[PDB]
Amino acid sequence: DYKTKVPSPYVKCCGTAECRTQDKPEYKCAVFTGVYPFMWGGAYCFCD
Amino acid sequence: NAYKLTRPYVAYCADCGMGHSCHSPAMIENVQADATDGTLKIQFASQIGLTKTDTHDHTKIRYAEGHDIAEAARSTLKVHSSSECAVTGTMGHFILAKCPPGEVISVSFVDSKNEQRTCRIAYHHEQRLIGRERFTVRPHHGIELPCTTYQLTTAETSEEIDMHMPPDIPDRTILSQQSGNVKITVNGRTVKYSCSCPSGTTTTDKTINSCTVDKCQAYVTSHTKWQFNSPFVPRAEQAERKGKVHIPFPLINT
Amino acid sequence: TDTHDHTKIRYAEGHDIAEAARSTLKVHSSSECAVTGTMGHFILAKCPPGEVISVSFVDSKNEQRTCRIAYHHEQRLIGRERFTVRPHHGIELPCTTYQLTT
Amino acid sequence: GQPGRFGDIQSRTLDSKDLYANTGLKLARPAAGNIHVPYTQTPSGFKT
Repeated sequence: DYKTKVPSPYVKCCGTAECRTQDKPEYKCAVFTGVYPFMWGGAYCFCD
Repeated sequence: NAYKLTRPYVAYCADCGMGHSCHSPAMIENVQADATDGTLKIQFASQIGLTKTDTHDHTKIRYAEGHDIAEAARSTLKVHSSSECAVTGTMGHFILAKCPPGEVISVSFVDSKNEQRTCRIAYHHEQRLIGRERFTVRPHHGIELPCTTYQLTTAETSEEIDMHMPPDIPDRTILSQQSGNVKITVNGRTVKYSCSCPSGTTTTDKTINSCTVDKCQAYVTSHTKWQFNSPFVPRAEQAERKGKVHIPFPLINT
Repeated sequence: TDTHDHTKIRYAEGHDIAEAARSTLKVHSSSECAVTGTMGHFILAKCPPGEVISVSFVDSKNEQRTCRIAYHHEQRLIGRERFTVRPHHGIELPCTTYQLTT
Repeated sequence: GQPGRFGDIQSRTLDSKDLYANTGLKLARPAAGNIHVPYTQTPSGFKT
């Protein structure tokens, strides 16, 4: 039997991205534009 | 013995008990049940067992609220699957139970000022039918067979979980106007913030002039203790830093 | 007789008026099920399936008052599936629910 | 091993370092105004 892992996604705001590849079986990275989260205390950051 | 570096924390949940989307200090994930006697080890976001800051105890649990640390009593810890089901000995981040079949598993207790904290997720199981029959409780004569079950010890045989350092938290109870100029009202912890209308100002209540509350943004850091590597909170600076601590309750054959 | 309150209920006995505490108000359908905010002559609940619904509390001198009637329901299956508790991603649909106003 | 049936995760002698895994991971768009990580997968092949 197997098990998955989803280690803690990354946000940085008003600055875009780039993820890097690495050796491990079935690694898939993605990149999504136009996200505006809203965490517990208030709105997270404002570079909307 | 190594829990003097972590904290309870809060996160998102599926439901609240009413049919909405609260935030609550008790949510569940990873209810794995790979034993054969039919008991399940569910993983729990708050901490039990340990009292306030550091000594060992068997009565007070430790949970979180806002920015600080609270406590409550272990004797009102309840779970439900479709009827009641009892708990059989616990410590750490984990509880483990013996429950009749159904479709949900819910874990709750009583917080400080006499309110309730619920969470309900979805899970499905049955009795696994060891032997060639279907019973519920063990009778008082017959054959013995091989089965596999959980220990109730503390020392561990090298399997662990990840650990990480917490990210920044914003707040808007700090902010206020002064009929005009802007003032950050600190209550005694280090705050570095921003407005564009911003530097490290530890333990100093300052006031910077000439703006509205539409343009200034605050953040509080928590650089002392650690926190779980969970997928419901944001991460860190983009480098890959972590740590480790162990998980109790190994397996044996009986 | 007359003031507003969130703690004491009002019941009757013989010819006079008594009181008891709201924190021992229980209902049962086939397991326990919680109450979600009440006033007036009415209570309203979220309960798993079964065949009876029972409402009880504790009166003055530490006794119990029960009643059991017959009623039948299920989960009504909005969508195309059968769950019990709402998960943490997916589509939103139209539904209809109760207010908690006055 | 096509996904779902027997032989979905392989390995030779049981220590470590080599796998084979094709379960069809895809990444989805997160919700409007939350923080989570969505996730989609054909369910496991051993415990079916």
